[PDB]
Amino acid sequence: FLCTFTFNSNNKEYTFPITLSSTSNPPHGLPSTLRWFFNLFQLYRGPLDLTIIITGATDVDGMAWFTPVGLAVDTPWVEKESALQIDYKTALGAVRFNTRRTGNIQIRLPWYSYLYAVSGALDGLGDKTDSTFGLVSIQIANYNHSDEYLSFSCYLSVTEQSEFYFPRAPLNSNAMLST
Amino acid sequence: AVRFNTRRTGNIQIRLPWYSYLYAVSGALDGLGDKTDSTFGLVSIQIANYNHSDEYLSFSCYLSVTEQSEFYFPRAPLNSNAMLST
Amino acid sequence: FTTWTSIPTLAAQFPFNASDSVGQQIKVIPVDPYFFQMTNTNPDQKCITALASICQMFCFWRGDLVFDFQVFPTKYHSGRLLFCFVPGNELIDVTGITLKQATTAPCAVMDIAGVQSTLRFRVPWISDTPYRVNRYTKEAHQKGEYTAIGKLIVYCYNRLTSPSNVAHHVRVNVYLSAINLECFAPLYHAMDVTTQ
Amino acid sequence: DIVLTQSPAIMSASPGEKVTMTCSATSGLSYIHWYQQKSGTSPKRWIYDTSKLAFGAPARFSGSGSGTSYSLTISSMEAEDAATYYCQQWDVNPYTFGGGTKLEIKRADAAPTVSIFPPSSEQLTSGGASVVCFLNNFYPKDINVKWKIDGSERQNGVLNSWTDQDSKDSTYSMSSTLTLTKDEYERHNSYTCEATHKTSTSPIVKSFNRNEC
Amino acid sequence: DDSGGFSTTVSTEQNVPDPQVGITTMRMDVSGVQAPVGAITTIEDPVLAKKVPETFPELKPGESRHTSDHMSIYKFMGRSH
Amino acid sequence: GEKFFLIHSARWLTTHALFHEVAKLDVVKLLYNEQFAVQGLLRYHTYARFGIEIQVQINPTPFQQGGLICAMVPGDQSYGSIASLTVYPHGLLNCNINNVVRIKVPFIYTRGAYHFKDPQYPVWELTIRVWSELNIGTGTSAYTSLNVLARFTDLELHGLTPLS
Amino acid sequence: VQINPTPFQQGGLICAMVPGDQSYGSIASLTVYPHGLLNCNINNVVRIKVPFIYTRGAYHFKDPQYPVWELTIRVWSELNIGTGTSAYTSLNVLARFTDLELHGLTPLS
Amino acid sequence: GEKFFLIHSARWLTTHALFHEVAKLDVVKLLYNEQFAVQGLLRYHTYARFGIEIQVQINPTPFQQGGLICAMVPGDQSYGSIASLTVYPHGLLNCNINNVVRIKVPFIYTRGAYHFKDPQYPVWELTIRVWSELNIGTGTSAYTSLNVLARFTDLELHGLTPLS
Amino acid sequence: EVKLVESGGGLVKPGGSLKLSCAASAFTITTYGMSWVRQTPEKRLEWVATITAGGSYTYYPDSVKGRFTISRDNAKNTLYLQMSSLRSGDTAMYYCARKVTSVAEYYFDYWGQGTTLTVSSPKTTPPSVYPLAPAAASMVTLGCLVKGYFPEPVTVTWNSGSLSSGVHTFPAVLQSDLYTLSSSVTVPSSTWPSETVTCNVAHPASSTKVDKKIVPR
Amino acid sequence: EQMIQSVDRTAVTGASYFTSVDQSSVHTAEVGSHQIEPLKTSVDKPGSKKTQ
Repeated sequence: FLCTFTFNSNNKEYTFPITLSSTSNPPHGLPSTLRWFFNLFQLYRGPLDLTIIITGATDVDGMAWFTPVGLAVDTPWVEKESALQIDYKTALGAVRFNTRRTGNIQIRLPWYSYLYAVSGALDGLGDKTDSTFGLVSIQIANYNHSDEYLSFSCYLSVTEQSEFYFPRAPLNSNAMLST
Repeated sequence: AVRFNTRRTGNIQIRLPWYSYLYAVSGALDGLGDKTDSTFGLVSIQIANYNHSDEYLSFSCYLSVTEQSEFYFPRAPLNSNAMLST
Repeated sequence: FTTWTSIPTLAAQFPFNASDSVGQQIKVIPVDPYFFQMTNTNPDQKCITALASICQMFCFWRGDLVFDFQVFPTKYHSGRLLFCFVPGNELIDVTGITLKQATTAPCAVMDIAGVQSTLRFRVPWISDTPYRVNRYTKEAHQKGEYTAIGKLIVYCYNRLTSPSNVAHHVRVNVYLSAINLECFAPLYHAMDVTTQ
Repeated sequence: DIVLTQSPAIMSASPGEKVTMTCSATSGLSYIHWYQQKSGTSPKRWIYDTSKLAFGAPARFSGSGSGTSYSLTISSMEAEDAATYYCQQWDVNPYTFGGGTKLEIKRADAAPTVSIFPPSSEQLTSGGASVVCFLNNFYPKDINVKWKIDGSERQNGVLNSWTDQDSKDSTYSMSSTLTLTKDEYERHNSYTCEATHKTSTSPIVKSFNRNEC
Repeated sequence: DDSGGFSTTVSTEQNVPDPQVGITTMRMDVSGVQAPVGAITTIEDPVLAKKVPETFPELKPGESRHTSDHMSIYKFMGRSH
Repeated sequence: GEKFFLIHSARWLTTHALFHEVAKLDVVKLLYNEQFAVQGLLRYHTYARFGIEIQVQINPTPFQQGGLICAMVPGDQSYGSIASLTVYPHGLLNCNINNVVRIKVPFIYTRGAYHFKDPQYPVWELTIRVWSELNIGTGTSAYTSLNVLARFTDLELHGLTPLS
Repeated sequence: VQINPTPFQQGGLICAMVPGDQSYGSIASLTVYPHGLLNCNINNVVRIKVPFIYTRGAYHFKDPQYPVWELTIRVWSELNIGTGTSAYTSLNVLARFTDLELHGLTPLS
Repeated sequence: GEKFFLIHSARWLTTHALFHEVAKLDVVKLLYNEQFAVQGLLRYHTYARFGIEIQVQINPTPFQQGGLICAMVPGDQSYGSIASLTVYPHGLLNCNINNVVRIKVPFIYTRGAYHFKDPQYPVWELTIRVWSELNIGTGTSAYTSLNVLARFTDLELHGLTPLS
Repeated sequence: EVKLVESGGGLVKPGGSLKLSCAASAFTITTYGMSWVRQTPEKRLEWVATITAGGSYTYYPDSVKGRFTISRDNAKNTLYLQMSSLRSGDTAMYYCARKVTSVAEYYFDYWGQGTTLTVSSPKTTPPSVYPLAPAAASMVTLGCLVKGYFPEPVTVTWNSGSLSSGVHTFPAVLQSDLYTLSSSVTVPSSTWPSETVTCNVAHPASSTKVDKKIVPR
Repeated sequence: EQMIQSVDRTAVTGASYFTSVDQSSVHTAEVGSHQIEPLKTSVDKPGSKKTQ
């Protein structure tokens, strides 16, 4: 598990980052398994697997895209109207689907980073800068229909292209928490 | 886990892998070992987006053997008072 | 995951006082990879062993364990200990065993004095079932499912002789390392502190 | 189920001499323990199996013996040993202890102190009388005080409240209380407690009267 | 070893029966320019207690001058008592 | 640790009906007893792995008639058929021909080693049922004995314990 | 790291090398790190050689994002004394660089 | 049946005089006890033939001084000399150098096999006497421990018995 | 330091019940099995109860077999002795006891203070205190006659306990269904009858406090 | 015959001019290696005596 979110009104674009820090307590951070796993090793350099699941109302349009760090993007973990446009979102790379055809997307998360490698456990001002490596953000449309919930899921898994560095002492019993 | 929708396909053919710490399970037992040395798996389903206009929602569960298992020590069959159906 | 497990990490702590009787039980240890009890007040944290975090993400475990009892005496302390291995489960009346009845079970003698501290005591797989389950996910006890393949008892095999200008206690640390370890069927469970 | 007895019952020993008691089993016993009941507190870590003392026990003591009869031999008698010991076996189901040896301090002979008082005026309004002979600051404890009540000898209703040997001046104390009825009290005059000390050949007669004052 | 009691050192053969025949005979210097190694030793270790005893530069006393031998039980307790 | 041990002594009578279970016992538990030499090896060693050797000797007089059954059952007689017991490795008895049979069965158990202090279920259960009724006339004796000689085969010992 | 205890004391220390910070690392699991222990019985000199563990390749002195290494020393066993034994023992850390590179000269100090 | 078994725990004190016998025990009889695994082999087998392995470990503080003796005596200390005990295979103790010795002696007995139920005489008798007095000053601890680890070597078993 | 502090006891009529307890500190009692050791007033102790680390093995002697019940809790680190069918033979002092393990037998290390259970059924009686006065020298032993109380704990206090060099507190003697003592003080002639010598007799069970002063009649 | 080797007491280590000799020594452990940078973030030569 990574995160989950719902919808309230029309075209409420959602934006969540992936932060490997242990200071960011869940739901706004790392949940159960990934909180322990992203603090066992010091540095990280490589991609990830993203499997999203769409469950709920029907006849809803949607679009998912990637945005690297060090660019202009909307507010993290806050569902609001997007200040961005269709030229900035589609020029970076995106997919297009419908919530009636398949309802699930298995997508890679490529390594778009200017720095060498990200590190999970940090403190100070470098924890919010030298840890993040990606951002997955979703905009919806054709909302809504007759009253029914619309919840999205976001899961993560490691890929065979990444490596690991400098084995670290594991998390104590007061940090291994779930959502 | 898997993730689907009841409008796309409506059926799942899935294996049931052997996740057991003991050696082998045995069917016919009695005592406290029957509820411990027989079970080997659990299939469990959660639903959502329920409900719509009033219509039943029934699931079925079938089993069949695979070519990866074996058999041991041929036992006398069940008597006529045990071969019952639902 | 072998990099975190076989490195010796501290799991417990017991001293060796001089005001004890010959054969008195000091500390009983459930021998498992799930063993940790230390914590810290500042900061608010409960100290974990590197072996337990690897094994708390599995339904079953199988493999040997190596304890490392490092003492910190002076050069003038003496006496001996007995590291007996009492097998079975985690729930018997283990504190009724006579010291000469512990001589039937496998064990190891040790002198406190000398210039080598750590005795690497290895735990064999004494078990009735080949796969040993993570029962700590459940909250109800059940015969048949165990977590400990044995219980360690550090006996007071001899008393503590010492000079006057030092203290009357010798602290023994408990590291935790493992060999031939095997785990499958993953889960998620945050373990609790075993207060024995 | 078998009975552990102790052959010294009450022993009084001088400072600096050899003291030895015996817990005599009536069977073959392996390891017979011992205890120390100090006056007012509970027994603690004193002696285990036969010759293994505790850590806080003084190293001047000795214990030995094989088979039935065991002995806790004291090599140096001191002042802090005025206490009662026990002895225990660990081989049957019903673990019974010893009889108890009250070892005290033998100090030299000291004269008794007599302050014999009438009962209160409040007790005669209560219809009763307790003729108490105060007896303090003396060795030995073994004293046979008889009552000379108009030339008679009455040992009935003689209440003997016993403290032990005092831990400071090594002296004993005795209460010698005669419970009487009001009409029983108002019949006699001579109310005499007399001392039986091992140095006092004649008994010291210190009495009072009822008709006086 | 048939039993399985292992040790870090080696226990040698202690208290060897009949170390010497008591005839004083030949069987230069016993000690001399060669230094006495059995002058100082350690007696708690029976391995180093096996060292040859000397403290002085010596030589042979010589051959004994009685033909019979009076240091074995076969010819000492042979005279009846 | 491998020598024939008498574990039970019953007596098959004439008044027993058809398919009456003469003996119902545990072969492993009756070998766990103070009065045997296999107590001396199993008291310090907890884990156990063993095969089961069975020899059963009965003694009828030849003026009787009838037959018995001796099957070896893993676990329990929960829902097994009485008439289909010959699929099991069995040995029958007859008043005509023989009086000694033997059965060699392997270790049939859900696990590999055995725990003596708290078993989940009995490993083997020797069953003896009336295969034919024992009839007599006048003067023929109305009793015949029955004995079960059992022993372990291929024993392993692992994991010594300090407790009894 | 060199320390100097008197042999009438007892106790032990730990000397681990930590990248970044001691944010949520276990005190009891510090031996996974390249460490060196201290003892009042045997030794008083240890040495640890660790490589450059950092999110980037070069280092900026004027505004660091986070500290690269953080040497930690924690009490591994309590230091006990009786009567007359001295109640202090010193501690010193001798550190140096290895395999230094220099790039991009600046005019400012 | 061949593993070091602690048989006695005494404590050598400072108040002991010269040539005082610290320990007086039977090595064979203390190994005959319920709390050992050698009870499990010797309970069914009556006859015994064995060699005696001895290891004795003591622990003095180095601010004491004195020495002990550890000889192995066949039968009894009837009329043997205290000053001539080094003819026996012994091992001495010192507060200067060492604290572990070992002694390996063979079976010295008038017969070949041994009877547990009624012995004629004890086979070996481990003796420990004060070789030098244990002196202390002020503040040095007035106790030091003593332990005897004994085991059998080259055991034979003959003639099984039904009784315990 | 270990404090195995008992709690409970009191006055139970014969045929009643009582549940004892012993608090514990400075160690975990989860290892060592505990024991109740009963002190009769005739100085004859008795070993009546012992249960091990778990709540399974109980070792009951011949006497209390079927009368009492021992219980423990490893998390709360206290003790429990559920008693029933009480009589005069169990009218005695109780002690919680820790059992430790020696090489061939077992052994007791640390014992508690003690709780009083008197199994008898008279009424609860507050004490009656009577001064003692003569009808001379530089040392006159005075006294108060604390007569008539059944509950055993009582405390005589002499001027807030300030005269303790000569306070000879004599123990209670059971007589005519009443425990009766005669507390005494040794007060010199310079203080008595010139100053205040008053016995503060306090009784915790019946909740009474009696103040009596010796004056010469 | 087995022999457990122990730690050396004397050690002559240090720098060019700063010279230290210790009586209580320990083995200097070493992990990893001095890593070079293939995608060079500095195309010129490093600071040296010859260019400064």
